[PDB]
Amino acid sequence: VSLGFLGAAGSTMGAASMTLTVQARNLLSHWGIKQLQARVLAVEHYLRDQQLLGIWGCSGKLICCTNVPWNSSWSNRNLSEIWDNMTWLQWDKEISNYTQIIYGLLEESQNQQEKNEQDLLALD
Amino acid sequence: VSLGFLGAAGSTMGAASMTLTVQARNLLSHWGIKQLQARVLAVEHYLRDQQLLGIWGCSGKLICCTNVPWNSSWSNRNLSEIWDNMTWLQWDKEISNYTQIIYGLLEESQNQQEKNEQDLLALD
Amino acid sequence: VSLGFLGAAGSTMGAASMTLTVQARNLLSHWGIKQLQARVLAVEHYLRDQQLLGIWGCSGKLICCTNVPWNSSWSNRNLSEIWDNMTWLQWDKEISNYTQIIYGLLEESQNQQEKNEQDLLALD
Amino acid sequence: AENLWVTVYYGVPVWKDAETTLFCASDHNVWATHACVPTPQEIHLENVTEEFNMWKNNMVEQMHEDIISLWDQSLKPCVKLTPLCVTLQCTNYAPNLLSNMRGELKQCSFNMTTELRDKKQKVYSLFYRLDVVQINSNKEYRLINCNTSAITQACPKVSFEPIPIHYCAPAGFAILKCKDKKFNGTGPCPSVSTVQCTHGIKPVVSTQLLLNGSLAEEEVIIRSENITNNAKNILVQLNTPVQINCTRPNNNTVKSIRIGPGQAFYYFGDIIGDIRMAHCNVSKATWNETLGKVVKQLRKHFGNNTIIRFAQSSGGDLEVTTHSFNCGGEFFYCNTSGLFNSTWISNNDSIVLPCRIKQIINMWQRIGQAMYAPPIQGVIRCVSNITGLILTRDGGSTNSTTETFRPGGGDMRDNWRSELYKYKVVKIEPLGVAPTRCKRRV
Amino acid sequence: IRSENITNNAKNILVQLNTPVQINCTRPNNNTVKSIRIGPGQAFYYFG
Amino acid sequence: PQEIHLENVTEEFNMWKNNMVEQMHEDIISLWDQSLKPCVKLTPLCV
Ligand SMILES: *[C@@H]1O[C@H](CO)[C@@H](O[C@@H]2O[C@H](CO)[C@@H](O[C@@H]3O[C@H](CO)[C@@H](O)[C@H](O[C@H]4O[C@H](CO)[C@@H](O)[C@H](O)[C@@H]4O)[C@@H]3O)[C@H](O)[C@H]2NC(C)=O)[C@H](O)[C@H]1NC(C)=O
Ligand SMILES: *[C@@H]1O[C@H](CO)[C@@H](O[C@@H]2O[C@H](CO)[C@@H](O[C@@H]3O[C@H](CO)[C@@H](O)[C@H](O)[C@@H]3O)[C@H](O)[C@H]2NC(C)=O)[C@H](O)[C@H]1NC(C)=O
Ligand SMILES: *[C@@H]1O[C@H](CO)[C@@H](O[C@@H]2O[C@H](CO)[C@@H](O[C@@H]3O[C@H](CO)[C@@H](O)[C@H](O)[C@@H]3O)[C@H](O)[C@H]2NC(C)=O)[C@H](O)[C@H]1NC(C)=O
Ligand SMILES: *[C@@H]1O[C@H](CO)[C@@H](O[C@@H]2O[C@H](CO)[C@@H](O[C@@H]3O[C@H](CO)[C@@H](O)[C@H](O)[C@@H]3O)[C@H](O)[C@H]2NC(C)=O)[C@H](O)[C@H]1NC(C)=O
Ligand SMILES: *[C@@H]1O[C@H](CO)[C@@H](O[C@@H]2O[C@H](CO)[C@@H](O)[C@H](O)[C@H]2NC(C)=O)[C@H](O)[C@H]1NC(C)=O
Ligand SMILES: *[C@@H]1O[C@H](CO)[C@@H](O[C@@H]2O[C@H](CO)[C@@H](O)[C@H](O)[C@H]2NC(C)=O)[C@H](O)[C@H]1NC(C)=O
Ligand SMILES: *[C@@H]1O[C@H](CO)[C@@H](O[C@@H]2O[C@H](CO)[C@@H](O)[C@H](O)[C@H]2NC(C)=O)[C@H](O)[C@H]1NC(C)=O
Ligand SMILES: *[C@@H]1O[C@H](CO)[C@@H](O[C@@H]2O[C@H](CO)[C@@H](O)[C@H](O)[C@H]2NC(C)=O)[C@H](O)[C@H]1NC(C)=O
Ligand SMILES: *[C@@H]1O[C@H](CO)[C@@H](O[C@@H]2O[C@H](CO)[C@@H](O)[C@H](O)[C@H]2NC(C)=O)[C@H](O)[C@H]1NC(C)=O
Ligand SMILES: *[C@@H]1O[C@H](CO)[C@@H](O[C@@H]2O[C@H](CO)[C@@H](O)[C@H](O)[C@H]2NC(C)=O)[C@H](O)[C@H]1NC(C)=O
Ligand SMILES: *[C@@H]1O[C@H](CO)[C@@H](O[C@@H]2O[C@H](CO)[C@@H](O)[C@H](O)[C@H]2NC(C)=O)[C@H](O)[C@H]1NC(C)=O
Ligand SMILES: *[C@@H]1O[C@H](CO)[C@@H](O[C@@H]2O[C@H](CO)[C@@H](O)[C@H](O)[C@H]2NC(C)=O)[C@H](O)[C@H]1NC(C)=O
Ligand SMILES: *[C@@H]1O[C@H](CO)[C@@H](O)[C@H](O)[C@H]1NC(C)=O
Ligand SMILES: *[C@@H]1O[C@H](CO)[C@@H](O)[C@H](O)[C@H]1NC(C)=O
Ligand SMILES: *[C@@H]1O[C@H](CO)[C@@H](O)[C@H](O)[C@H]1NC(C)=O
Ligand SMILES: *[C@@H]1O[C@H](CO)[C@@H](O)[C@H](O)[C@H]1NC(C)=O
Ligand SMILES: *[C@@H]1O[C@H](CO)[C@@H](O)[C@H](O)[C@H]1NC(C)=O
Ligand SMILES: *[C@@H]1O[C@H](CO)[C@@H](O)[C@H](O)[C@H]1NC(C)=O
Ligand SMILES: *[C@@H]1O[C@H](CO)[C@@H](O)[C@H](O)[C@H]1NC(C)=O
Ligand SMILES: *[C@@H]1O[C@H](CO)[C@@H](O)[C@H](O)[C@H]1NC(C)=O
Ligand SMILES: *[C@@H]1O[C@H](CO)[C@@H](O)[C@H](O)[C@H]1NC(C)=O
Ligand SMILES: *[C@@H]1O[C@H](CO)[C@@H](O)[C@H](O)[C@H]1NC(C)=O
Ligand SMILES: *[C@@H]1O[C@H](CO)[C@@H](O)[C@H](O)[C@H]1NC(C)=O
Ligand SMILES: *[C@@H]1O[C@H](CO)[C@@H](O)[C@H](O)[C@H]1NC(C)=O
Ligand SMILES: *[C@@H]1O[C@H](CO)[C@@H](O)[C@H](O)[C@H]1NC(C)=O
Ligand SMILES: *[C@@H]1O[C@H](CO)[C@@H](O)[C@H](O)[C@H]1NC(C)=O
Ligand SMILES: *[C@@H]1O[C@H](CO)[C@@H](O)[C@H](O)[C@H]1NC(C)=O
Ligand SMILES: *[C@@H]1O[C@H](CO)[C@@H](O)[C@H](O)[C@H]1NC(C)=O
Repeated sequence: VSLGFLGAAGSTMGAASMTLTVQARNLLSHWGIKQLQARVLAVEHYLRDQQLLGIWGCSGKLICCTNVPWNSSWSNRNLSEIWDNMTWLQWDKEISNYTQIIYGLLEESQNQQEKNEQDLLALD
Repeated sequence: VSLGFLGAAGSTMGAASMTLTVQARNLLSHWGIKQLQARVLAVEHYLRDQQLLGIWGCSGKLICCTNVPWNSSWSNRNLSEIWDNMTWLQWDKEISNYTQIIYGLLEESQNQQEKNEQDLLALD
Repeated sequence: VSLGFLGAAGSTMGAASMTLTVQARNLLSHWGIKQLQARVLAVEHYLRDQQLLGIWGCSGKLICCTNVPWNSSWSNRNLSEIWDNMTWLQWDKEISNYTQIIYGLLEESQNQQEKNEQDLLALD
Repeated sequence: AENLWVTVYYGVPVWKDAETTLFCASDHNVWATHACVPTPQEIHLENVTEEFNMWKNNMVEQMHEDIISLWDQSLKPCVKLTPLCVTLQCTNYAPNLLSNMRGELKQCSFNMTTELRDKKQKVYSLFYRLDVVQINSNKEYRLINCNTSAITQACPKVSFEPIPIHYCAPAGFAILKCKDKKFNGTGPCPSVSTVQCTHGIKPVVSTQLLLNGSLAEEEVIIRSENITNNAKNILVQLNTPVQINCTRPNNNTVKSIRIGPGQAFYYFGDIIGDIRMAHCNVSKATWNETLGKVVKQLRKHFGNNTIIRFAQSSGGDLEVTTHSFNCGGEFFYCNTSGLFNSTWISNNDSIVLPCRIKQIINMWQRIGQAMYAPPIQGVIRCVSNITGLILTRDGGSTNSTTETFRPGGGDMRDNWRSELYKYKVVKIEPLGVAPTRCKRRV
Repeated sequence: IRSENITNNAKNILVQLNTPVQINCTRPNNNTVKSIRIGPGQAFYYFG
Repeated sequence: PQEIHLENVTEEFNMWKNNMVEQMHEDIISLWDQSLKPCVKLTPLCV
């Protein structure tokens, strides 16, 4: 069932992959100063990486899989225990020192090359 | 013609359905405190349901026809006078209660189910 | 190579058309008043025309080419020296007047009409 | 197909000039860096020209006025110091000291309210002869500006040292800077570049010389506005610095008396040691070398054959007539004579300069506010790095009659215009459209 | 006319004209001022 | 309300190193002396 906000955080990834809008809907939901300080803080911390995934070619949806392979030198783990034994709290750790090359070759190699192929093939 | 902001608000729905950008364009267009107070509420009162629109599967457009049927127990009205006699100021009233179950089964039966048919067809 | 922020601004348009994310990524990247004044300033000076590119039918991408012809009375210049000799700093000048009729005619002729045809044809 | 079609672009690198505010950023309590944002990524630009225009820059203004507002933000929550104006019974202190130190340092005497309201108290102090004026035995005295302003003291634990500061623009705006070695006010710079936030500036208050300041490149230059017009002033900048030392030679204890409810005062106590005066040594030969360099430079702007003369200050009040600057929590006023003494034609020792000091200042040219400054226990040393100066000219006659120069100044705004000439901030615009061969797509 | 409550006699009455009428007045006397300092740095004016 | 219970998860707390203790400790200072300021200045009670 729909547990709540950060609900299935301890469980495995596959059950966590089932329901995700519970994180989405709560994400925006003399002493005036820190009220006005906090609201601008929250809205910029939201849409900083809202535009930074808006550049990632699937601004609308929540899950997209685009035209880029995987470096096996990052990890050599077979698909099963990725999705059956390890949970998300572990998963970010081993790609902590690498996340920059993810964000690097993710964006500069894809949304140009496919749109170069737009501008030159589909618009020829 | 383009009458103006809230222009055709008294007219019927079909004429109101013709022109709609005039509501879009005007929507963002010691005493410093309340100018800075006005602007932050203006921008995030806008994009609270802009992001709630974004989760509704058609973040780009203004009208999208998605994969969800209709509980006829909400209203049993023949299609003509839906679009010919009743205007929008009347229309919100009789669905003022189901508005939560509207928003409930809106995309938590669609961007959960078209989610899943991505997930297991298009992601497949 | 990726030179930097406003990098290839002096070069020709074709080289400038190659790399564009370096402008996108750096667009969001008693004396508290002008801190909080600057931040609200910058965020909606960003997404005023983020939303008015959103009404232009290609909210996701950065280059889209839609269903709208070109009037030769704006300029009669052949394709070559458009993309080979003149740079962007010159290019805005000679359409510094017609900019409103660009922004006028652009999607009032499109983002209804294409989806008028969507609402009446492919949802029929 | 041969009809073309328009497309959009996003992020086209063009700018237009505008003006918004900026913000400060840097890296016990001083005026400036109580709470700001801690901190490169310089990006070189090329194949592009731009025409600068200093003296129409705007950032000079808002920085000039928020340091006003910073300065009198700082002093306010310390003690309102009103009842310091009763008559003064007073005399010259310590005669039969027949040196140059004779008119200096009168000793005075007065009444003061006690901690509790009705009682009275008598306490005694020293002052300088520029501090306090008689109104028409002893004479009766009141200090120079009890009228037309109030007075309050700087609460003693805070400091007066100038921290370096960076200025920085918000997003959607851009810092462009000319990287030419030689630059003369305005011009097309064929090598400009962009930064996010400016480099460091130490904003110290100075009159008639620039101190611990930024240097220039190998050739000394001048800057003006009106150059043959003579109304306004003239700035110069050297390439290599010369140095300076001075000091106050006294050990000079302090004492503390409460005034009313919960307040504290400090007055200048009494003098242990001998009596001397403040003087300031400079190197003679290096000074002649650099000034001969700067006049050999500026002969380009007045004809290769003319005679030029250096003269002293004209007059007016003390605030314009001499080089004045703080050091470590006091205020200086020297004579500034023996360095504008020369004339010039076509074909180990040092220099003393006398220097008096004042106790309360009224700067900013804004009558209405006046600070009291507590004297400092202990001896003072003060070294500096000497750079540039300011200059003005007089009227005259036809253009052969031996033009003459004098150090002038006075105005506070030009004191920064010497070190942010190389900056211009601008607003980008990322949206543009263009026709192209996109066969228009549904 | 404009009231809130007209049968209620508690509150006040507003009306509005349709044409303006005009009004002149003045003070007919030539007058002097003098300036006396109070204490530290202040200025006062009284009727001369 | 809307409290949400969690499950299958551990965490190590650290009291005495919290930061909000400070935040509220100093804004209660500033609230207290904000409150008393615009009422009566009471000086001449010392004879
Ligand atoms: C121009 O350039 C000079 C370069 O010297 C520059 O800096 C000065 O540097 C000296 C060297 O540190 C500072 O002098 C002293 O340092 C000793 C270290 O032992 C301290 O004893 C001094 O003050 C301490 O003691 C006080 C007594 O209780 C304390 O209240 C105080 O907080 C200190 O702990 C003192 O720091 C000197 O301070 C600076 N500044 C000056 C003005 O000399 C100088 O700042 C540059 N700018 C100007 C405008 O001169
Ligand atoms: C500070 O205030 C105190 C409190 O009043 C002063 O003490 C008293 O001051 C008055 C006038 O200053 C003195 O009065 C004069 O004394 C001579 C003595 O013969 C007399 O001839 C005068 O006509 C007048 O009375 C008075 O002696 C003195 N002491 C007392 C106990 O009353 C004090 O002088 C003030 N300090 C100053 C003004 O520097
Ligand atoms: C407040 O009091 C101060 C000090 O008593 C006044 O400042 C002084 O004002 C007098 C006005 O007579 C000026 O005196 C002049 O001095 C010059 C010196 O060159 C002399 O040539 C003149 O004959 C005249 O005496 C003087 O400029 C000024 N300063 C000093 C040190 O005397 C001030 O005017 C008073 N009023 C206000 C409103 O501040
Ligand atoms: C005018 O203002 C007040 C309230 O804003 C109302 O005025 C008077 O209200 C009293 C109290 O109800 C009425 O008097 C009596 O009321 C009792 C209620 O039990 C009733 O039994 C009596 O028959 C009598 O009516 C009174 O009518 C009323 N008006 C007066 C004195 O002029 C009133 O509601 C307001 N008027 C409006 C809204 O038109
Ligand atoms: C600055 O301008 C020069 C000349 O305009 C550029 O020169 C390049 O020259 C080579 C030589 O064959 C050409 O292949 C390139 O197409 C030229 N580039 C451009 C943009 O015209 C030089 O590259 C320019 N600098 C930069 C960074 O583009
Ligand atoms: C392309 O250029 C102009 C821009 O509107 C149009 O020329 C107009 O034509 C009408 C028809 O007679 C005239 O009344 C106007 O005076 C003309 N000028 C302007 C500035 O409007 C021309 O029709 C446009 N072509 C298309 C296909 O839109
Ligand atoms: C600032 O220095 C520059 C150095 O290039 C001067 O630029 C040129 O100087 C020559 C000298 O004969 C003039 O003939 C040119 O007209 C100048 N260039 C341009 C584009 O005008 C410039 O004259 C100097 N300016 C000042 C005010 O000293
Ligand atoms: C700089 O000084 C000149 C000196 O007169 C000012 O005045 C005009 O000067 C010219 C010399 O070219 C004369 O021929 C004109 O006749 C003067 N004015 C008139 C009314 O004819 C000039 O105004 C000054 N100001 C600046 C900043 O240049
Ligand atoms: C500045 O110059 C004066 C004058 O030469 C120097 O004063 C000398 O200081 C020493 C040290 O106490 C004495 O022994 C001498 O008698 C002083 N006078 C002379 C004439 O030498 C002073 O040292 C110099 N430097 C500073 C920083 O003041
Ligand atoms: C300046 O005056 C102070 C105050 O007397 C002197 O400091 C004293 O020095 C003696 C010598 O050792 C000590 O016994 C005292 O305890 C010191 N007093 C204090 C309050 O610390 C000082 O020597 C004088 N000279 C200089 C150059 O500072
Ligand atoms: C600073 O020193 C100069 C030089 O002594 C002083 O100027 C002298 O002032 C007196 C009195 O007016 C004149 O008689 C002298 O002719 C002036 N020059 C000489 C050679 O003494 C000046 O007064 C002193 N104070 C300042 C800073 O002006
Ligand atoms: C009010 O009184 C003033 C003060 O006398 C009058 O002003 C004077 O008028 C005479 C007549 O020409 C002048 O010579 C004086 O110089 C004026 N004095 C001042 C201070 O201005 C004034 O005329 C009177 N009447 C009014 C204002 O109606
Ligand atoms: C918690 O872990 C246990 C251990 O097997 C498991 O049976 C249970 O389903 C888990 N609960 C959730 C909500 O994941
Ligand atoms: C994976 O990353 C390493 C890092 O240097 C690189 O050497 C290797 O070639 C990458 N793998 C592939 C298939 O490119
Ligand atoms: C998958 O990983 C487990 C982990 O030990 C391993 O035993 C198994 O052989 C792996 N499967 C394949 C096909 O390599
Ligand atoms: C991984 O990130 C940490 C954070 O301290 C950094 O110190 C470390 O160098 C990076 N580790 C490696 C080995 O890359
Ligand atoms: C207003 O109502 C009349 C009644 O028929 C109709 O003719 C008219 O079109 C309406 N106005 C608008 C703007 O629809
Ligand atoms: C329509 O909604 C009502 C709400 O109470 C529900 O009882 C009914 O079963 C629904 N009808 C269908 C067909 O789901
Ligand atoms: C359509 O609705 C109107 C509204 O009263 C009604 O008169 C008409 O009979 C309805 N048509 C059908 C087919 O039920
Ligand atoms: C519908 O919404 C209104 C809003 O007040 C609420 O009072 C009502 O109970 C809801 N349901 C019904 C029966 O109207
Ligand atoms: C394209 O423009 C250039 C500009 O002068 C011209 O020389 C050339 O003839 C043009 N080409 C055509 C096909 O019109
Ligand atoms: C183009 O814009 C400018 C801005 O002043 C305007 O003055 C001019 O009229 C417009 N140019 C023309 C003549 O269309
Ligand atoms: C100035 O004072 C410093 C103090 O350390 C001394 O070293 C230097 O020799 C003095 N003179 C000059 C000309 O710098
Ligand atoms: C000026 O400097 C020169 C050295 O180039 C020297 O001959 C002359 O004596 C100097 N004059 C003064 C006053 O220092
Ligand atoms: C003026 O003197 C400078 C000094 O080197 C020289 O370079 C220049 O040629 C001279 N110009 C004239 C016009 O005399
Ligand atoms: C210039 O220096 C000489 C040498 O002491 C002196 O006689 C003369 O008075 C000085 N000039 C001035 C204005 O002090
Ligand atoms: C003064 O000039 C010297 C020359 O080395 C330079 O090193 C120093 O940074 C400048 N500043 C200070 C305070 O010495
Ligand atoms: C008021 O006085 C003025 C003086 O200009 C006169 O013209 C006018 O008739 C008077 N009456 C009014 C305005 O009712």
